[PDB]
Amino acid sequence: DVSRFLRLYLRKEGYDFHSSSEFEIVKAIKERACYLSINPQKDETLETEKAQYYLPDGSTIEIGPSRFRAPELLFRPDLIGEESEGIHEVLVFAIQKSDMDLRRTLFSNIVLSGGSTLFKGFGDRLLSEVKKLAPKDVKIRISAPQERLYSTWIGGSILASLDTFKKMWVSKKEYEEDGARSIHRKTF
Amino acid sequence: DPKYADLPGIARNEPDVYETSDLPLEELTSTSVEHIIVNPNAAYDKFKDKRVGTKGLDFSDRIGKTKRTGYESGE
Ligand SMILES: Nc1ncnc2c1ncn2[C@@H]1O[C@H](COP(=O)(O)OP(=O)(O)O)[C@@H](O)[C@H]1O
Repeated sequence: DVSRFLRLYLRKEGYDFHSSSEFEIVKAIKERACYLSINPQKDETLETEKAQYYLPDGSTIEIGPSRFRAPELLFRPDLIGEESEGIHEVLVFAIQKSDMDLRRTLFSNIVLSGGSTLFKGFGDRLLSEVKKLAPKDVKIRISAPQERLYSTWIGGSILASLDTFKKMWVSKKEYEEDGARSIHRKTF
Repeated sequence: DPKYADLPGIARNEPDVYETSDLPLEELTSTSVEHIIVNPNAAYDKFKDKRVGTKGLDFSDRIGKTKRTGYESGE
């Protein structure tokens, strides 16, 4: 959705990327030229860098303020016209939906993963957002490793390199005997 | 007129003009659409007294408030 919203912005910037290969070029732009805001109004009232990205064809594209307006969709889905929550609201609600004795420890241990957290200047805005939402003086501590893109894979390798994994999967025979109910029982 | 006598090759009995005999929509009547007759007087009378309040509006890609809905007031 960040890439799709950026594609719409480039249509309004006069570039009309609408093909499929053009869409993956937009993905390359999103991964390379966008960056997150700190205060979108402080940066909205002032003009920016206007990065010059070069297409594989050799063309030249300029992005302007949309380089920070594109990944704003995560923290605010109102831009795309969708009543939902921000990513900060998801994190804060997910904490507050739990118990009370655990809220402080969950605030002190926030682990990111997923490729769409690699935006430059992301976690700092996440701290300002959650700090703006979380209670007073609670220590919010976000750990963001370098291998965020492969955390789910590395962890899959860790759990699959155990004997508990042998005591944890689903037997082929048992699947043939049961079917869907087998996996829905052993889903956790 | 006097170019006949003074010049040798200017002949007469010449038909100056050689000529020939000068010989001498259905898409709006479809059953699919509902053809509507546009009347600017009726539409003008309909939207005659409907104001539009443009007090502090925006349409650009400015993200400061939550949402952005221009044209707030009326009458
Ligand atoms: N350097 C980057 N900056 C911004 N976004 C990135 C970057 N690298 C990857 N991404 C985003 O991460 C996505 C990769 O998705 P990914 O997180 O791998 O899904 P999954 O983690 O479920 O495999 C890419 O589509 C891209 O939009």
